[PDB]
Amino acid sequence: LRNRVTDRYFRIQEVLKHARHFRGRKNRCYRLAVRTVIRAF
Amino acid sequence: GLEEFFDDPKNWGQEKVKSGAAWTCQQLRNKSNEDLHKLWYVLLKERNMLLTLEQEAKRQRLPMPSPERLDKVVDSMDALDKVVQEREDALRLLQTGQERARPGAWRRDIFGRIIWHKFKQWVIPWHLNKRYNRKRFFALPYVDHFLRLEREKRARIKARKENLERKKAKILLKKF
Amino acid sequence: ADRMSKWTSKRGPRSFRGRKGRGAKGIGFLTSGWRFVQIKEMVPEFVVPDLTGFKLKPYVSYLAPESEETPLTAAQLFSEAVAPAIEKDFKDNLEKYGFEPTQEGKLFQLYPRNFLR
Amino acid sequence: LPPHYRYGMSPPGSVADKRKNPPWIRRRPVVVEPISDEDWYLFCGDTVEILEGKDAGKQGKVVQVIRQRNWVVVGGLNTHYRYIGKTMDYRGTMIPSEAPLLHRQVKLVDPMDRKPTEIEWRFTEAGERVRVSTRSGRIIPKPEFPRADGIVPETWIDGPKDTSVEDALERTYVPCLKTLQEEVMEAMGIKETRKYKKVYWY
Amino acid sequence: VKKGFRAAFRFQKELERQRLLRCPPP
Amino acid sequence: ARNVVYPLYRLGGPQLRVFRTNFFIQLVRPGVAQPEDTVQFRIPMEMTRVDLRNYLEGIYNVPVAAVRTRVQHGSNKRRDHRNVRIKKPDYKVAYVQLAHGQTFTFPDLFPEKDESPEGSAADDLYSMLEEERQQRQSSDPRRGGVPSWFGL
Amino acid sequence: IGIRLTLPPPKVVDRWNEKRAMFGVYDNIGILGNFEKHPKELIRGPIWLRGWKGNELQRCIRKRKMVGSRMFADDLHNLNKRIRYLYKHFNRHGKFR
Amino acid sequence: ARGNEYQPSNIKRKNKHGWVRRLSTPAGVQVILRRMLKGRKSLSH
Amino acid sequence: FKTEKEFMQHARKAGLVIPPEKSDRSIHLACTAGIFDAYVPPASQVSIRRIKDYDANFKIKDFPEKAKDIFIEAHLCLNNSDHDRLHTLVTEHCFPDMTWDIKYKTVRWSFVESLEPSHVVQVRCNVYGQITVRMHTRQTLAIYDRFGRLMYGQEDVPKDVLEYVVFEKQLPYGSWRMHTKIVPPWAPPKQPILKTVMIPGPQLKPEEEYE
Amino acid sequence: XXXXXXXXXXXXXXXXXXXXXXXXXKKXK
RNA sequence: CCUCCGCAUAAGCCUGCGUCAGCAACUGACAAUUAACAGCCCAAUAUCUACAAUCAACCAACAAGUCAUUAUUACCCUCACUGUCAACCCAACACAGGCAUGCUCAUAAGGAAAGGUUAAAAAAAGUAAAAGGAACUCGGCAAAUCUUACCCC
RNA sequence: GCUACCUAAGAACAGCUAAGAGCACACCCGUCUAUGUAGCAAAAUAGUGGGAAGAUUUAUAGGUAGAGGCGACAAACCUA
RNA sequence: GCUAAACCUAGCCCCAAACCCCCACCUUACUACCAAACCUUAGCCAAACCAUUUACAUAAAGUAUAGGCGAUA
Ligand SMILES: [Mg+2]
Ligand SMILES: [Mg+2]
Ligand SMILES: [Mg+2]
Ligand SMILES: [Mg+2]
Ligand SMILES: [Mg+2]
Ligand SMILES: [Mg+2]
Ligand SMILES: [Mg+2]
Ligand SMILES: [Mg+2]
Ligand SMILES: [Mg+2]
Ligand SMILES: [Mg+2]
Ligand SMILES: [Mg+2]
Ligand SMILES: [Mg+2]
Ligand SMILES: [Mg+2]
Ligand SMILES: [Mg+2]
Ligand SMILES: [Mg+2]
Ligand SMILES: [Mg+2]
Ligand SMILES: [Mg+2]
Repeated sequence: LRNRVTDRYFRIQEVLKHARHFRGRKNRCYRLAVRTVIRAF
Repeated sequence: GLEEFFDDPKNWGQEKVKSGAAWTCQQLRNKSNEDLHKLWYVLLKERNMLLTLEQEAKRQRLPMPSPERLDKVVDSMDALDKVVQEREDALRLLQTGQERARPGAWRRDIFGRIIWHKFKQWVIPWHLNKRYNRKRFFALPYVDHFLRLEREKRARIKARKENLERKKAKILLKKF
Repeated sequence: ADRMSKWTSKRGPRSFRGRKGRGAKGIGFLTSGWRFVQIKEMVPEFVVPDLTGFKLKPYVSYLAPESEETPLTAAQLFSEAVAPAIEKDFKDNLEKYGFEPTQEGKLFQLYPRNFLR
Repeated sequence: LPPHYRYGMSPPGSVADKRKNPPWIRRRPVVVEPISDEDWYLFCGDTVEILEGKDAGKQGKVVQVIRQRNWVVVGGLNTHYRYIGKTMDYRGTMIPSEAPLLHRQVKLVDPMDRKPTEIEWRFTEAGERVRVSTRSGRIIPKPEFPRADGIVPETWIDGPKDTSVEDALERTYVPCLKTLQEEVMEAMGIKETRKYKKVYWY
Repeated sequence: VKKGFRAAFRFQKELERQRLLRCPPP
Repeated sequence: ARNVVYPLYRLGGPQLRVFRTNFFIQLVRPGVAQPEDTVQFRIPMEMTRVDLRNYLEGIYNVPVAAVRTRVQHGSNKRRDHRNVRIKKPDYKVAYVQLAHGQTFTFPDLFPEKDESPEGSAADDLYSMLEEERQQRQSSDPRRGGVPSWFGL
Repeated sequence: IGIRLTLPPPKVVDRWNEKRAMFGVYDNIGILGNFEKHPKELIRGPIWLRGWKGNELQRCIRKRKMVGSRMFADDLHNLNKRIRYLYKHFNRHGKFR
Repeated sequence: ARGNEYQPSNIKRKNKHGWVRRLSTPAGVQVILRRMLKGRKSLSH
Repeated sequence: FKTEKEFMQHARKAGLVIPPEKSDRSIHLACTAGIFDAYVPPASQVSIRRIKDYDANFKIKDFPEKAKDIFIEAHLCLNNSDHDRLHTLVTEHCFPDMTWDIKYKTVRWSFVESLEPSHVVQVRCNVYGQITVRMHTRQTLAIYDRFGRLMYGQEDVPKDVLEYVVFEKQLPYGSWRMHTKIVPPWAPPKQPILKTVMIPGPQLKPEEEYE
Repeated sequence: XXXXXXXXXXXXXXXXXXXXXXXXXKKXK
């Protein structure tokens, strides 16, 4: 793979920091947390 | 007698046996052929003694008293089997000029690869040897694809190894 | 169904285990009624020499000198064994000096090897 | 020993080495600099002088050389401390174990200077290849390591299964055109009147 | 081992911030 | 001899002779109970029982009266980290019966403990490791963890 | 969590390497050397694409016609399959006609 | 009912996929040549 | 197990043969296991001349002012846990005896000035010299815990202590380092500890009875 | 007077199998 | 208390519950099955061989059957080799499956259905039942008893 | 090496009544029912059954191979 | 604070240059030894089905030509 993504931890953490006060699995798992952060926004 | 299969009773259970050196090949060329024949059976009986002890060592769960003198008997037995062959291989050059003791021919089996065919002894000549004539020593035309594919496998293997040597040899001038 | 194991004399039915043996060389032949006739001359007799009065122990003491290894060739053998008889019989039919021209009449033939080991 | 094996202090057949290098370890190889055979100049027994690290400037003597990693282990020096002898309720006793030193980390020492130098394998009419220092044109010898095995060469008395030197040199060889099969069969005293019959070879 | 410097430099400075949220200095 | 090509025998030819024997031998201890005349050897695979009869009448001058051989299957059920089998080799076993009513027992090679006791002062090193077994200086229970180095 | 906990070993880079310091020399060998050579007789690579640029179907068709006679047999069969694939892709498939 | 289609025999295993039968036809010598080009440990039964 | 001997026996039962392997290199030692002749506290003139050939400059009448300074400056390596400096001032036989029990606890040893000028009692003798020196000093000692509550002794009051301090030199770069510390049997018992101790009784199985 | 002991190792293997689907119902309708 | 198992051979498998060591046969080291049984046979060339078997004798068959030499020539050595283990194979398993033959045809051999409890429902396997007796149900299916008669194909 | 058929040379079939005969074992098959349904099992188990001196069943080796084989036609069977 | 996480070098790819390689073993391979090879590729696919047909240095040139004169060659 010529160039792959190294910055992906910091893209997860822009969406997970807005979800830190949620309930259940929507604060930890990014795929559920991105749909709730959008809906919260 | 059977006591020649073990060493002296003053040597059972010592864990160090003072032994001499193994014979090197230069000392054995100065001995004659009746005098190397008897040195074989002295070295044969000293080998058979050590092979019992190495088995009784494993059986008694114990380490050997000295396993380094079985290195000195194998390396002196083959040194005797080298000097007999060096006179057999030289006497054949003077008498017949052949470089090998067993006859043989370069042949090419069914798979197309070139092999050395070591000859065997028979009582009937080869054209009425029923089993020998089934063993066929030529390659038909359908083999030439696999000869080219085997050739390109070794050419890939060699082009992999020679290229990997230069890739390690420029790393040497990066650390040093 | 197991192929990486060696195909050995233990591994077939009854009639496979009779034919295939170990590497043990044949000693005679079989005849009618499965009677084995052991041939006395196919069995190898060891010519063992007598080792009394023999002053060559199996090791070498470490007080020995070191030499260099010069192996025996067909020139060194000739320069020792057959060359000096030539100079004693040139300065005065090669079968006189030691040529054995053809060897279908020998017991111990050097090509092909008649003899054991 | 596998390819890309990792040499260390314990020799590669040992009990401690089998634990460290089992036949499934695949670690990154160390990159040594390729010194040829004639370019190595430190042997078991040379009095060498450390430069880098602890024992700075102190001269010691080489007791082992692991040439497969360009390694010289200087006697008593460049040491750390470890314990030996385990029972489950013991406290400890130190032994000063030695750590190895690279060949760029040690220098040879003249007999008439006690001082560091380098080595260039100069050519003399007295010796075919020998250590001559770079600061003084002096033959440095190759010192005596004890022996490769246990020998103690000059002090060696032989047991009952060793040939004397008078018998391992006794040239009884008579160069002749006879086989050992043929030479024994006149000396072992056998008659073989039967003649061999021609077999084929194919 | 993905190559590159900049994400490893960001992550090194964002672990130092976590070292101060766990071990803040006097 | 093994791994050599034997000459062929035709009717009325000479006698076959080994001069320098290839196959070496080892005499083992019986692991089950045998009679007092039965010696047990470890033959190699390429040796017959007529060959073993001549090996001991010839090289060792032994009155052998009967030989019985069997081939022992060495095990092929033990594996590595690559899950490749490791073959313990086959070996042939002899059973020599000694003539004249001779009797053989296997000797006690390595007699269990010989001199007086086990070990001391092996090298300077073992006396460096044995005299702290005399001088461990174990703790007093009335001290309770306090180090016994300081004179206070 | 694939991000490295230590920062990687440093990249030293020799800007005055012999390759970099003399990069570009004789790129203008034609226009001020009386046109005895072209600048494409400096390019060093595979014999089929010296002084020649093309897409992957033009490249494999040209590599086959120039060097296919001495190509390895399992490597040639991949080339004829690749030309037969890139023919079908470039001539039959796509958004634009 | 099913599953034990394999009923082992050595006179059947050797007569069908043995080295002698693999060489007995030119269609099956290219079997053996395909096994050495892959690098197989065992080219026949 | 319990001994090095039982491992050689549990190997012989289990069948793990460990063969002795030769090495040219051995373990290079620079002390001894113990005292040479344990001087018993309440005629060694050749040994002083067995020092001067391997040392070439050795005056005893200046020595226990130097040997006292190894003593108190190897002991300040305990207050700070400088394990680097203690190896140059104390020997490898003595080093585990004065650092193993003090691990994970803070010592507060301190030297207030002596009572008598320290002197030698006996001197003895690859070759190891040994100088048994008597110091009669006054030291202060407080050992703490991991948690740093006081576990031994006051930190202020200096007590008077009698020491027999054996020294050692390897006879080229070697120096004199403390080798051991012979506690005599007629000596008084030390300071009693802070906590109180239960010494446990014999653990009876159901088939033993306590008499 | 503190040291190391004898040696140790490990062991592991894994395999799978395959199947089908059959003997269902609810015909023509 | 079970026993429809068992013990051998064959085929298959290939050291796979022997010694020492390390729910509550695996690894390392050592050891072993020994030929008389069973495999592994045959010097040529001619010419030989109508009449089964079945207790083979009567009686009866049709489907017409497993069993053999002689002549002249050549021949002198002799007991080698190989299988011999196990709680085992084929079914991905330490699988309620499959698997030829000889004997034992109830054992002289081989084994253990219950980890401990409690004594619900539903469910599975069984045994008993008042009075009735196919009223059940598509159908006497199942179980319980032993039987008639008549069709279609 | 399953199976469909064939070839060579083998094997097996108690007891009872009296011949592709009847009762009935071993053996071969798989009628009906229940359990099972990621099961003991990728077709089993328990009972109940059909045949069991024959167009029988069966071990061993050989044969026929996919535009084909083989088939007491079920468009069956030819390694789930 | 468990499980884990981290890693950098085994090796590889592409090119250039150069044309590369004791014993037993076709019988049941790994078994010491007895009376004869040559012979058109088809098809997918494309033609929107399919039935003739459908590719297997530079420049002249996608030119002349070929073609259910069409896909295309
Ligand atoms: Mg046998
Ligand atoms: Mg079958
Ligand atoms: Mg299954
Ligand atoms: Mg019983
Ligand atoms: Mg139970
Ligand atoms: Mg229960
Ligand atoms: Mg209920
Ligand atoms: Mg009722
Ligand atoms: Mg009704
Ligand atoms: Mg109703
Ligand atoms: Mg019913
Ligand atoms: Mg009937
Ligand atoms: Mg049905
Ligand atoms: Mg019936
Ligand atoms: Mg129909
Ligand atoms: Mg139909
Ligand atoms: Mg189309």
